[PDB]
Amino acid sequence: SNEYDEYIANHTDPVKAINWNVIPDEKDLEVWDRLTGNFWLPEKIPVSNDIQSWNKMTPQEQLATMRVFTGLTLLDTIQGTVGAISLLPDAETMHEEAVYTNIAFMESVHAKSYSNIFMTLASTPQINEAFRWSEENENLQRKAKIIMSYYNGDDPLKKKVASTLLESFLFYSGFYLPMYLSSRAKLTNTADIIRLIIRDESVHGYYIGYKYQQGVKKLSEAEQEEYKAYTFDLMYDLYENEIEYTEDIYDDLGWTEDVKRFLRYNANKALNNLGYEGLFPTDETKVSPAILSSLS
Amino acid sequence: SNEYDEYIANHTDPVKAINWNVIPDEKDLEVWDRLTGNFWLPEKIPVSNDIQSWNKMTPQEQLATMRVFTGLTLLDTIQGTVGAISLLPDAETMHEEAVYTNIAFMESVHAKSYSNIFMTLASTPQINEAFRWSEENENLQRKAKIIMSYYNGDDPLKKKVASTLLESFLFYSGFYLPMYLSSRAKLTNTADIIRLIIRDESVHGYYIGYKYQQGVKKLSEAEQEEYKAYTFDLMYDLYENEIEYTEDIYDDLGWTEDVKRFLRYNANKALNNLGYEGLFPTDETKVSPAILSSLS
Ligand SMILES: [Mn+3]
Ligand SMILES: [Mn+3]
Ligand SMILES: [Mn+3]
Ligand SMILES: [Mn+3]
Repeated sequence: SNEYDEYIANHTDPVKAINWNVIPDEKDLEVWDRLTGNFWLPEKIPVSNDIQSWNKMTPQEQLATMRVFTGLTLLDTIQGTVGAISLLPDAETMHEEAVYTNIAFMESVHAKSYSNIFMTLASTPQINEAFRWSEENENLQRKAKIIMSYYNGDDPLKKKVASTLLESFLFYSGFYLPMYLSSRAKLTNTADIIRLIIRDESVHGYYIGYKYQQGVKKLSEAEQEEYKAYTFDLMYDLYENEIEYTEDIYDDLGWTEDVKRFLRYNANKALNNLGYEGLFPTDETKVSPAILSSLS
Repeated sequence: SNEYDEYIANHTDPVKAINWNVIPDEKDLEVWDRLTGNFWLPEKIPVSNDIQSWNKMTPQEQLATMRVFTGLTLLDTIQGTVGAISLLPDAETMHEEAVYTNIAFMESVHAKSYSNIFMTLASTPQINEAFRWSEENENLQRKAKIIMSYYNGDDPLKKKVASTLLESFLFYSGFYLPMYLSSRAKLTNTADIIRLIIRDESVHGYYIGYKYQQGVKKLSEAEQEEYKAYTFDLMYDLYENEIEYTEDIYDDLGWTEDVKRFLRYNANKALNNLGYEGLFPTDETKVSPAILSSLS
């Protein structure tokens, strides 16, 4: 008699090894190859060349930078240690599971990258202040716990919706500030780290959104419209919360109206990644041209 | 605004962002830096240069290669999609959680590496035969399910024992075949992939063993003796199962006696990684010098 006897008795199917010689879904390999081929670490960018421009930024500019980036750090802490991991048990293929392990690791790299920027540029009180701020900010804690409630729930398709909205709407909206500052010749090296993150996030939201589309299409037409209604209700909830977050972060700098156009731009893109038309008319999504061009 | 108000009352602590400016355990950063600095993909090695060498191998050498490597594939499929992931919720630091996301990813890299070798060198029936064999082999299924029983249980320390025995004993013992062949100038490019895997496995077993030692030290003497007895019983159980596996894989080739010495060598190292003296006298662990050196 062994402690593992009941486990084995209740698990009679074989444990399987992943076989890359048979690929049920070619997209899994395409995305594996793309994401692994894009591996990077923040140390490859010389953020220390941003010390001059950081020191010339205003107190309001530096405060917004600390808070936006600590919020992003929070999101990718969640996405690497809880979100991507939560998608593994529901994978359609073993190759998709392998892709989620890459995504979890790269989210840790993303999260670390913000500390590399902070440790190079910011003061010790500034860093401590931002982390304590992030733990008490009601809008940031609310968006985090809303997304995590789906990761910790038992509906696989809702986890993929939550993930895609986190990546394509919440995280993408945080790219406003580095892109703005870089188009003004500030924090230009930090923006290069952000572009590496964007190069990953673009693929993450497309791929998990693709998997969501493939899953919901297996359902009845009535069940599909129930998932679409769920998605639109959650999107609008997160958008309203993001409006408040945005006013609080950007009102003093005066960037709020353009960031709100960017929110609507990114909300439509997140819905598109899930196979749905946008919640906003296109002419409400006109973020300034530099921002978009700065993305790449 | 409804679906998650019970979630929040069950989850009242703040969600935290990882902060790499404060490191409670410097080992977490040292291992992060080592493992991420050692990133590799199997396409970096010219395994096609091994085609002539493979073609000159006997049917018995090819069969053993296919079977050993498919069992290693199984182990790292488990380790990357179940094992490392199971350690995250028990982590003492957020930096340790980040490390486990790298380990999970790199176990997927390891697993894929065996397919790269197979797809380059072996025939399609050989590959199919090997994956079906792995699903039905009683010793390979038994060792997998015993380890998984701990990943799926509720005892954090037992997960770390299981993981360290998987890495430092089960996986390491599979390195015999590629090291032997390479010492005989066969499949030498394949052996360079295996050396990259060993460079990672060496760190994984050290680090998770370290975390186990730190955790069991926090316990009373009585509880520490209980975990040590648990560990020795599980090690000898896995050892007996591995003896049978080894006889079946290596008897035809005639390598069995030296592989068994390597089993005891690796059993003692796995126990050392967990803070314990060995189950075998050191003179029972004299694997041939060639193997030890080509390993490294
Ligand atoms: Mn990310
Ligand atoms: Mn992402
Ligand atoms: Mn491995
Ligand atoms: Mn390992």
